[PDB]
Amino acid sequence: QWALEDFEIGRPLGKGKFGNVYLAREKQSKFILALKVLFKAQLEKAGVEHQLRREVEIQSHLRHPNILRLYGYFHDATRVYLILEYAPLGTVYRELQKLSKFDEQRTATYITELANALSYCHSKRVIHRDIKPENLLLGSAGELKIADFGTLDYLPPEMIEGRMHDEKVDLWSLGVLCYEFLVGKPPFEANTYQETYKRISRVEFTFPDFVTEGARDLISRLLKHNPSQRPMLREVLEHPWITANSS
Amino acid sequence: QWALEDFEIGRPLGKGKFGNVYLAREKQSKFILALKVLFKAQLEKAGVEHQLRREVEIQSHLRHPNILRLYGYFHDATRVYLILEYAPLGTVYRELQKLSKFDEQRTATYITELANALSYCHSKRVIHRDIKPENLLLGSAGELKIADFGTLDYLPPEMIEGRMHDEKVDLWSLGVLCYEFLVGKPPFEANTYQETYKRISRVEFTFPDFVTEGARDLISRLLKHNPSQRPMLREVLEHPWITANSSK
Amino acid sequence: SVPTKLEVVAATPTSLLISWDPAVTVVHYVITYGETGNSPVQEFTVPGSKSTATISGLKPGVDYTITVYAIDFYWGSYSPISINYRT
Amino acid sequence: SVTKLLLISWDAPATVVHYVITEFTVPGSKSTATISTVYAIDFYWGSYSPIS
Ligand SMILES: Nc1ncnc2c1ncn2[C@@H]1O[C@H](COP(=O)(O)OP(=O)(O)CP(=O)(O)O)[C@@H](O)[C@H]1O
Ligand SMILES: Nc1ncnc2c1ncn2[C@@H]1O[C@H](COP(=O)(O)OP(=O)(O)CP(=O)(O)O)[C@@H](O)[C@H]1O
Repeated sequence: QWALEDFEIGRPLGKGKFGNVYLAREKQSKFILALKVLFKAQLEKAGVEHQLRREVEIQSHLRHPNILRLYGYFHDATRVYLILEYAPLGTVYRELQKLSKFDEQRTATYITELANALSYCHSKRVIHRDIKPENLLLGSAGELKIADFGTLDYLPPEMIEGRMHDEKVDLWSLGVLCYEFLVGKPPFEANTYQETYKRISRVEFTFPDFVTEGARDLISRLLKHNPSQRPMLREVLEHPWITANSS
Repeated sequence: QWALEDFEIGRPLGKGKFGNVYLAREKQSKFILALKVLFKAQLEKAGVEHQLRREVEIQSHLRHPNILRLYGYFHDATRVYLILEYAPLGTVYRELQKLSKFDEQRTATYITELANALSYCHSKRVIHRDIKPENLLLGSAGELKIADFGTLDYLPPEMIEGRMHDEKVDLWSLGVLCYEFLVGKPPFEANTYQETYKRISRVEFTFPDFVTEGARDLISRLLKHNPSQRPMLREVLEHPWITANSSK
Repeated sequence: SVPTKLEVVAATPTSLLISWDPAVTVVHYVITYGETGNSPVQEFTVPGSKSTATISGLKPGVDYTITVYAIDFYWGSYSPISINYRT
Repeated sequence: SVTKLLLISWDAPATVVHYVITEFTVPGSKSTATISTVYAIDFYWGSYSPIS
């Protein structure tokens, strides 16, 4: 039974539209934590209060070193508080903006940590994990941490068209992430929402010259329209380009 | 392809969460249409602009007599406009509240109309459409019109638990509406989230004393935890209770 | 803490009429009432669409304690707010 | 019709992804167009009404 008085606030780590989050420390134990605040009014106008409460219970049955922990929650008259694990090194999105692209060693390591967490999620019957760069947090040792609490460029055609989908969705997003890490932008990015929508349905993307032959093979196997033709998560971890560059 | 000067905006037909829907008569063909005037500032503040724009793309390709048509859209510097098919008799939620419950032949006809629309959606592999009574409009001849743009009572157990799902989720929502049409409330309505989560996951619902055996047999077959045990859409149309009260 | 306000409106030799202020939809309010300081506290609920309730069956010359707390549909109950009224 | 109508400026508040000119294309961050009918392009809802 947590409350606001049990935490000592710190500097704000971020401030978006739906909410914000500060550094927090439990007063009794002085343990460093993160307190994400969400407004009930904003989540009620967009219908996210349904899926926010659903993901709060979902992520309590999941334990993985590459998935951000949720230790509890509490609320008041106008805000919703989530006690999260502190990620000191920020987001992959912000880090991608500062360096444009990642090397093959860091990219393959990110894919391995992502595929491992998704394999644990699929084993626990968890389906869709939004692995946007904004939702990928970095631990103290630089390890990736999924924090699922815009998204157009990362969803397969079966999701943007309102069709059925399964665990093969994460395989498409891995290929989009692997492309963005090495190139610097999502493969289907365009100026119009209509153009980016059609480019996803047609799988309209090209490889730049500097992309190695091993990276092109992995991305081409993942970015497939038919979900049944995409590989399985353990096939990604056994890929020669992954095992040669990951850690 | 469209602009504000192509229509003659008339009286409002009801306020929306982000704007207002008005009666619009085109300037050229003089066709009566529905114009949803959604404000950008509230679509950008709530974070639903991409959600509506995505559903606009999906709805623009589904042409069925029981689905409200999206003919096109346009926008200004601070509002978004949507050319919708005119539904004169309002929404089912309003008439479900004007009365308490529906007929047996009105419920079966509505279920038959819904099962036909979802058969057209499943043929294009398009699954999971918000068919709640608030999203159900009435045509000129009382026909059901599916419109798209709390909501936990209509979700199957595989969705509230956070698992993968197929086309059987619309078979679950079909049984929830059939119960609400005959009773007046969803079969898993509760006063809390955990109480609603427990009622849906464990399939805890009861039929009142005025529910026909043929009606409760169809609802019991559709409201099953295992999605593979849910019937086919053609089995719902070929149901004895459906074929004895429908008008298709 | 919501309900941020509370008061006894009408009152009666063996009855009470309480009222409260929320800017957020609530499922219902859990109303419980007991004498300050010795007996099990009686409990009852009032729908979240109502802003007042009636407590009857009390006893004159007794200082009661009326605590009210709302319940969020998704996040549970709020912090209670206490009040005193001597019959 | 997105408003203000060879160096031609617009000063359109809007935002705008880019401006195509009847064919060239200027970035949306710029409020002028140096040429040597304008369509304002929004990201989600596409082009605005032309002018003009
Ligand atoms: N455990 C955590 N540890 C460290 N930082 C965290 C964190 N959780 C969230 N953040 C920080 O705040 C940001 C994530 O929260 P945020 O509210 O911004 O995302 P969001 O999903 O709500 C959409 P938006 O980014 O537009 O606000 C991150 O950029 C991060 O810096
Ligand atoms: N084609 C259409 N034809 C006739 N009336 C329509 C209509 N579309 C919407 N409306 C009417 O005007 C109102 C507009 O509300 P809107 O379409 O935004 O639904 P919503 O998703 O916001 C939930 P609610 O309707 O309860 O506000 C509706 O309540 C309806 O009565």
